[PDB]
Amino acid sequence: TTYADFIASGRTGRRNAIHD
Amino acid sequence: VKEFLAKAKEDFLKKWENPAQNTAHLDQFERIKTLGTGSFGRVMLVKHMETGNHYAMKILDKQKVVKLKQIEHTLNEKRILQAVNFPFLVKLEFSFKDNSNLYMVMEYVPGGEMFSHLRRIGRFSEPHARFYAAQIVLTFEYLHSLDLIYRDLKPENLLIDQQGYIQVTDFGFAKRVKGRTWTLCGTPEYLAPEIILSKGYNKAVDWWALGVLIYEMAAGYPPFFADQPIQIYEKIVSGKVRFPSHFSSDLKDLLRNLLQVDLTKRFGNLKDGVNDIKNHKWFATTDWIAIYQRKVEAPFIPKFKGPGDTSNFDDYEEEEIRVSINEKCGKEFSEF
Ligand SMILES: Cc1n[nH]c2ccc(-c3cncc(OC[C@@H](N)Cc4c[nH]c5ccccc45)c3)cc12
Repeated sequence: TTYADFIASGRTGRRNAIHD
Repeated sequence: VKEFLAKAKEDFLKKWENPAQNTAHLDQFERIKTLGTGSFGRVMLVKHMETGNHYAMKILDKQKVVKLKQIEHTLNEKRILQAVNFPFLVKLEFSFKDNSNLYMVMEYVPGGEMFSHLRRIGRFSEPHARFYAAQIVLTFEYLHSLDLIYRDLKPENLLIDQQGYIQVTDFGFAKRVKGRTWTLCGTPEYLAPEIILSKGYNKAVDWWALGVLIYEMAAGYPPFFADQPIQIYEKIVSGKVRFPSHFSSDLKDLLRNLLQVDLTKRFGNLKDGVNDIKNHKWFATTDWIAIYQRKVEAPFIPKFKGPGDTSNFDDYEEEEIRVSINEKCGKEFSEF
């Protein structure tokens, strides 16, 4: 399930901002 | 509205044209605990000794702001926050600086980040989400009415106060701009097709980020995610989006127009702008004046064990603040 792939993905923590 | 913004625009312009500086000192606050760190600064729970108040102090390492080429951005944030005034924007009580740092002392919102409750709860019911979106929608009309673009909407930057309403934090990318802008900034999952494509963009990017917010809030996950940013950018510009089965018809429609790759067909950036959003079906039950007035029943109130409590914030390694004997970046941060 998409929910599961998200939970198993390395992107569930606080996401850092980017610019450079 | 047009009446409200009018007055609002005039008070902002006065502060904008006359920003206040050096309204406090480090020695007037009691450093108590780190609540968030990052690239060039960290936020600390602080206590004002004269009033006995608690505040969130944002401390910027000047040399770090410079090596990351964020000088103008930092000046933008402070200049903008000392002049804006809305109920869903955290207040900038004091701002000052010393030999090594920049400081922005603001109201402490013990409720914690929307992110934490969201991740912990999994996903919000549509009503509960609409209650939050509405707040973002109004706040975006305010900011935009003033020519400000926010550029960093995302659960991580949304705190929940006692009354259960949103408080937007971090104006590190807020910029006052009439016209196109080209700075690549934001957070991957929330980037607009325009930004990723480096094609000059405008306020329409905040509205796209809103679409991403509403969806994550209501799906438990982002509409575009993968372990690597590039992967994510491929989904973002693809012009394809899938929605859970529980998503209401209206929510899919409101979202189909929010996450519109073609910014000349994206809700918010049309001839009616905001209204195309506020007058949408999914929002048909929203009482905007009520929401702006906080008279609406909150979907959930955060549990706070009192002032100075931080049990709604994760812990973080501490570090002693250090101010060199010499001024580090005088001219660059002169106006701060
Ligand atoms: C907990 C809290 N109460 N009131 C406020 C106001 C503002 C913040 C806040 C603002 N910006 C970023 C935040 O957390 C994430 C990190 N990126 C911390 C950070 C430290 N220095 C800078 C400088 C520029 C952007 C971000 C940061 C929390 C938090 C709180």
